[PDB]
Amino acid sequence: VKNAHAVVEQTEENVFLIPLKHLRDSQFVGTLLVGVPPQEIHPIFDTGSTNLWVVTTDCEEESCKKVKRYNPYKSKTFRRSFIGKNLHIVFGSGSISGSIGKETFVLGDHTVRNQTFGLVESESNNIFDYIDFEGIVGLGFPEMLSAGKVSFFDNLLSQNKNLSPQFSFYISPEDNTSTFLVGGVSKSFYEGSIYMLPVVKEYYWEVELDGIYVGEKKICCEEKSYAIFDTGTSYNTMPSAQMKGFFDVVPSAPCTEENYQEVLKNYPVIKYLFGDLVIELLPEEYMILNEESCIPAYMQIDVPSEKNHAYLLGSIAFMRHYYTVFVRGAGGQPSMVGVAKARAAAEAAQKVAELEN
Ligand SMILES: *[C@@H]1O[C@H](CO)[C@@H](O[C@@H]2O[C@H](CO)[C@@H](O[C@@H]3O[C@H](CO)[C@@H](O)[C@H](O)[C@@H]3O)[C@H](O)[C@H]2NC(C)=O)[C@H](O)[C@H]1NC(C)=O
Ligand SMILES: CC(C)[C@]1(C)CC(=O)N([C@H](c2ccccc2)c2cccc(C(=O)N[C@@H](C)c3ccccc3)c2)C(=N)N1
Repeated sequence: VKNAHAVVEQTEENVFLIPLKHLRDSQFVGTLLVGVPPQEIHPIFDTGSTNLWVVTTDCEEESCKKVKRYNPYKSKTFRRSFIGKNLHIVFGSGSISGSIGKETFVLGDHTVRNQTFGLVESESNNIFDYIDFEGIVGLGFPEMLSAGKVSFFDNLLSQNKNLSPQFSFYISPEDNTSTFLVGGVSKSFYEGSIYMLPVVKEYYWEVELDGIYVGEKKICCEEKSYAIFDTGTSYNTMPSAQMKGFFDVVPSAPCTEENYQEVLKNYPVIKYLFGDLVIELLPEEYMILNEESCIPAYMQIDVPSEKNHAYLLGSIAFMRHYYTVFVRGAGGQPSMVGVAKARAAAEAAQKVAELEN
């Protein structure tokens, strides 16, 4: 059995759109209001972590002073607890450290109170030197939380009952019209039908991956593998092993204005097999031109718990071509990721809907 969802429509204030600016350092940043009086920070919206990070004035490092740091001692709603806790996060190309606090946030005219978040205090490992980093809005599942009782998204849903437990991304950096939608989807960002993929593990937005084909060559999968939908990354990824076998069929090379145009016509078509669904990426989709060079828009990432069996899907090499919806399950019914073709057009996204049933 498989009961379907449906695109039932909601009123305008039940799906709100957060514009995302594609910064010249590959950051997809939006606007977020912290404290009272409001202090504006521009965080990344991430479906690969649930923690709410805010760069504060308690970080006096060189990469911290260049951005709009948040000053908790100027906020009237900030209230640290008597027995303050500390926070530690280690990722691939750096690290983030700080303390925990509770604050009241406003995300696109919606207010959220008693929101536990981490105040960034240190950033030393070297990657934050290339980025004007100001915070992270966590959109992953609550099991991925390092501290706090309720996840920001869960906490926002609890205090604004008009919002349905779902959000969606439309990536289009060229036109600068990419938008983050909370509480549903907008029919003007995609065309065709929307296909759902059940979430296997409520840690990342993770679904079973049945295979990967670059043209006709099978890169994966000989052992059960999975795909993770991460809006915090620009590149698609593969584990350490399969990454080598990939760069042998699509390698980088010098390219000119008339050399890259031909690369897009002859380069293979990558196919991602999600059970019955087959999602293809064309050469003009995953190939990028940098300093007169043709780079496969892929990088190596070994997911910790999934060894060499986890493949990530990023913003520039996937979501830019496919409108993605996130539907939070509950109890028996699972959470699911919806993929459709991106309409890649302005249209007039005044009418918005949500996935029910
Ligand atoms: C977190 O925010 C909530 C609301 O967003 C704050 O509410 C606290 O919880 C309830 C709701 O007002 C209050 O507790 C009880 O209210 C009942 C009403 O029937 C009363 O009979 C009980 O004797 C008790 O007062 C509580 O007063 C309220 N505020 C405080 C300061 O306790 C909550 O305060 C926020 N954070 C924390 C840490 O409490
Ligand atoms: C960015 C951090 C908040 C974190 C916690 C770091 C992090 O592990 N991932 C995924 C991820 C998810 C699951 C398993 C492994 C990796 C990922 C993947 C690949 C590369 C990057 C990367 O270097 N991202 C650049 C763009 C960037 C952005 C903003 C700040 C720093 C760095 C990130 C996040 N989504 N977020």
